[PDB]
Amino acid sequence: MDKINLVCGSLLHNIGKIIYRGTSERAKHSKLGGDFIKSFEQFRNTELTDCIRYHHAQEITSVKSNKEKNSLFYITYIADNISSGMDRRKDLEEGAEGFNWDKKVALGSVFNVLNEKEKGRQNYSYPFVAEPLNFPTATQNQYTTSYYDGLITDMKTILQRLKPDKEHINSLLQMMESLWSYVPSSTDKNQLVDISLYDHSRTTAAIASAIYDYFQAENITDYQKELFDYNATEFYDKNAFLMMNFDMSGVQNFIYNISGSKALKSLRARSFYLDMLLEYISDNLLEKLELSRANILYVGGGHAYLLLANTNKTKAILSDFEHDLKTWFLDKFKIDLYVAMAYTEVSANDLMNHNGHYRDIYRRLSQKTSAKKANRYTAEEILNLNHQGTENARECRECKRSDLLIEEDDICEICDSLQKVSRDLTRENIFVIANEGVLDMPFGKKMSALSYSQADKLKKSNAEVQIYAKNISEIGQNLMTRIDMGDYTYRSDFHEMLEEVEVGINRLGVLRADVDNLGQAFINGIPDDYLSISRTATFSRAMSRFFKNYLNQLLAEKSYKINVIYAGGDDLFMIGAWQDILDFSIVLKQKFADFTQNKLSISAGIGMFREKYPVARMASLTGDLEDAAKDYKPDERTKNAVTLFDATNVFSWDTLENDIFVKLDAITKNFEKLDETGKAFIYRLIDLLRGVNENQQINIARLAYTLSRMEEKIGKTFAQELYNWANADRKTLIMALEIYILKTRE
Amino acid sequence: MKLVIEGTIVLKTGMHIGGSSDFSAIGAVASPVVRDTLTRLPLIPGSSLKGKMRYLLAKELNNGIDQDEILRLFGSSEKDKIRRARLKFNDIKLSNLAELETFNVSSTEVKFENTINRKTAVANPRQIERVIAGSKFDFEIFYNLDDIKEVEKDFENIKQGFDLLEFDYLGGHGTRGSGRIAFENLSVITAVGNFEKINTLNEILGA
Amino acid sequence: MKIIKLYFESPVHFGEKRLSESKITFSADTLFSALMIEAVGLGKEDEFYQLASNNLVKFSDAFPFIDQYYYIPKPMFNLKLAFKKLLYVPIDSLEDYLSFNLGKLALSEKVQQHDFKDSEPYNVGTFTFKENTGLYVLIEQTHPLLEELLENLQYSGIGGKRNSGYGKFKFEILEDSDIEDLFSAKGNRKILLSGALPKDAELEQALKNASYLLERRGGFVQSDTYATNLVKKQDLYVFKSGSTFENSFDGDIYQVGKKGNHPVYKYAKSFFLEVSV
Repeated sequence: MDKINLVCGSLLHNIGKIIYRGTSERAKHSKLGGDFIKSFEQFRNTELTDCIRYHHAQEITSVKSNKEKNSLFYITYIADNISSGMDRRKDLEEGAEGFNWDKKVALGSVFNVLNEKEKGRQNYSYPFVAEPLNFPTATQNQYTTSYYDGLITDMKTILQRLKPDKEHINSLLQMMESLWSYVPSSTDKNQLVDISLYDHSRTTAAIASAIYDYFQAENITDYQKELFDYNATEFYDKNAFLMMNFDMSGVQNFIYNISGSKALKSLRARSFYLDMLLEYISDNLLEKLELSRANILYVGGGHAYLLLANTNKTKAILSDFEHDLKTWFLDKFKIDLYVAMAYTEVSANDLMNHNGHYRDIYRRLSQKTSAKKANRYTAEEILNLNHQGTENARECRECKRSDLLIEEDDICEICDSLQKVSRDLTRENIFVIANEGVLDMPFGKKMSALSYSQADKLKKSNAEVQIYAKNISEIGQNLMTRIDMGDYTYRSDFHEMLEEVEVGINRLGVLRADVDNLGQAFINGIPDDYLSISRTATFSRAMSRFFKNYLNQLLAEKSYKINVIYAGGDDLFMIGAWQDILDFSIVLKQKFADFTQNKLSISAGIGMFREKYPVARMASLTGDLEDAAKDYKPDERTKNAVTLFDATNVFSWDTLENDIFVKLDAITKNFEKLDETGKAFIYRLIDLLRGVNENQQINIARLAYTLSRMEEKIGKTFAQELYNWANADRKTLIMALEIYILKTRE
Repeated sequence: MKLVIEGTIVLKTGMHIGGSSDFSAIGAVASPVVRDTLTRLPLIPGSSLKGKMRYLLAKELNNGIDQDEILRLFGSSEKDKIRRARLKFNDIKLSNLAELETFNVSSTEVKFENTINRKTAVANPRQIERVIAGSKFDFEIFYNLDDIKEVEKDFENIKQGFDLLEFDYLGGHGTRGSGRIAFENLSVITAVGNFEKINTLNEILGA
Repeated sequence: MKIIKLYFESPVHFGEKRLSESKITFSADTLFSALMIEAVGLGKEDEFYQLASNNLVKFSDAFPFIDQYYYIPKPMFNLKLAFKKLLYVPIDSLEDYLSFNLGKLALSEKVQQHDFKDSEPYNVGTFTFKENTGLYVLIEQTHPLLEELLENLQYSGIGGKRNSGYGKFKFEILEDSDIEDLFSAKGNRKILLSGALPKDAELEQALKNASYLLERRGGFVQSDTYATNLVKKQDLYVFKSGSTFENSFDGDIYQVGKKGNHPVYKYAKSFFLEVSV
């Protein structure tokens, strides 16, 4: 009756759905999952088989008395009921020999329900591709039974090395992540098809483990009767869950403490350090609290929503965890970096949005987290901060901390550890967190960030040294935790990279691309009739999946000369050849509006910089171009726009991708066949087009005279359209001509 | 006692000054001149005037030695000879914009330059934005009198720095024909306190 | 309650931790240390120190003001609760709270040039007020020593990249009628308007329903007589001047510094604006 077999059963719950949708037998899919798993390499114990085979209340109210009290599957049944947010008291299970119901239906999307009352409710689907770029297309896709049979063979070949152990839970989870991400949990129903099988299984595993921890701290054993002989509407009122979050504070002021030489590599080092440090502390609280990584709902940029059990054991563990974490931050990053741990008490009605109160979980959590950010120290921290003293302790040159320095270079040690790991992450493959190493992390666990050869030996079944890596070849042999990051280094240097840009001006291009109001879409972008923990999980899953995998795919598939550093809707930071930055911004917009299916938008700012410009000033100036794009509007009273190289050239994505780019391609088409006219004629054209602002009428007349005078060589059609564009939209053709001359320099 | 050294810099040439991170278009001024961030008048920073005066004074007064007659004027923060700076330079803005609109000219011009490669004889045109010549610049340099014994030598040294700056440029592309300034209407007036021997200071300058 | 209104003729640099950046207000640490640097030239350092230490002269930090309006930083109330981004709020309308920009920031790029090695560029972050705009410092019970210490400070400048050349102002000690009875009147939650640090005997009751934000105050001492070396003074973590409280305290003039030739002081007294919430 331990919860490890419970979380394994709750994860392997609804494995019968895929093999019902694939195979030949048409029975109750719960039986199919049960004998599928019992006919594996081991006949797994009854603890798994009652969770897998015996759920779905109609199936277990028939055979009940032979089944035990304290039987560990009733909590799986109620976790499956709560994760859908559905009302499964009367509704049947697919494959109950009822009638003709569908077999091959495609997964929906959480982006079509998103922003329903303004941006409409579309109805798209995810076609199957045999981590492929799968954007939703409105054509009605169907998964053929060979896809499910291939899924069966893949999970058979993966699960053979996987048996119920404490270290196999994350490997089984990432197996579910790789396989069932495009398997719909619902079939032939309402719009419950839009949640994946993996996301619903992760949510029901987290809720099942939390319910068991609540039961084993609040002394409930006869829970079969208070589910079934008396209905559990009284349990739904019980505040049985916590939902905790982290917020890192001061992330931007930390990652932008950069310098002269080795500026950009230090920014990668600090951004990666803070993100993976947040991932490690969010995993380590689950390790101290004896939970799986399914209880994590999201670990994004600077924040980490969890889900726990409302027990005094959990509250005590949270308090003496956050004291140690606060002491470790105030040991090194004195008031600069701080993480805030606040948690609300949440019942079972409001995870279903039953009587309302779903969004108030997030509201109470953010109010408590803002209250923690205000009242962030007790008197002991403040008193020790005031009384704190040291040795000589000069200041870092790249960082600025009054810490003890090191020899021959006279710098901070956080600065130096970030430098050495930044040398290690020039090969971005695998990171190790052991009790000794080069980069300090709490609690007394230092990274080395080694390579895969010395990390194969290092796992001696130590059961404490966690290995984080981005690449997974074989699931069972590795047994490590997967971490997302956007890391496409085209060259890792810019001298040779900007030397092999042939026909343009050798300038760096920097891009920023904030997402327009992802916070508001996170809070109330999804309507109340379709609101549950599954959709709130899978929507953040979808956006993190895009920004940490899909743009890596996009940079790889057409070899754009772009180095990427950040990843997320919070911020992005790409630097590379300016022609590739400008030619990639539009396709990033088009593929973001195809992934989010015209629901979420972006706001980029592009800047042209010289190759040896300070990277801190490059980032600050393109942040100015970013917020110039986010402040874009017409005269009354549209926030998606791109800022090109200067704060006054603010065009929307429609204007850049259509008007500027069609004009530029027409100018490039009509000025490559002529061997004389540009660029002297084009410079004399710009010299009066930019003079229309100060002297309007005479420059328009001189434009007319020049175009009719020298239409003898460029053609009467091109001169007429140059005059008509220069009379209608002058602001656009000036930008098109400027980019054309910058692209044809030398 | 705080004395105010008041005067006026008149430009006998262009005097391009200062640097900006501002973006330049293709046919447009690269390296524009520094301006005030609100009024957009052309501006001489106090740091540029201070550094050029220190450069000329330390070039002349030192003969292969810095001794203290420059550190007492401009300050130092070295390891042992720390001195509080007596002179307090200020950011100088354009004074006679009313004069330039009488002559129907703006406050600044665009100078067109290029370079010729000696191997391929190709030009390389640049546009540098200078202040126009004949624009006055009214400044105020606050002097902090605390050693009444050496105010005579310090104001002699300030006048020597002014008349050494009368023969060199004030900033920017100085060797290639810009930057030439001239000082006029130099006068000293006690701000707080009442200094007795202000006539000898105003006769060191006002001559 | 007199008003030390400051109109600025120059861009100013009030550094926080780096030269490249600048904030728009100077703290009361800077104002007290500036006034006492002006006092040591007059030979009246101890009179000013005992004038502040006996709570006779007590001033806030700088707050922005525009034409006819006086602003203060956003009181971080411990509420149970666009208008989301308003970093400064007026002092007249705070009770009913329960559009704005002054000048712009800039970064004036500079060099240290040399003849026979290449130059060393650096940046100084400025802030230029508008022509109808500046900062004001609240003061209770003005003093002729205070009235003349501002008269020397306007000819030596306030801020960072003084002396070359950024701090230049012209004060007017002014007296107001609708914001002395904002301090005579009282409510139940006491917001802070100075860079205060409660003493160790009252900190644990100062922070009971407090909603603060600690700001570190450090840096190098600015004197040519303190041990003949530009040496950092020990960092003092004070509350921000936009924090609120439930139990009022009184700060102190902390002497931040080890061995040296004179006591390096730091104004960490408080100045509360009691309001009802």
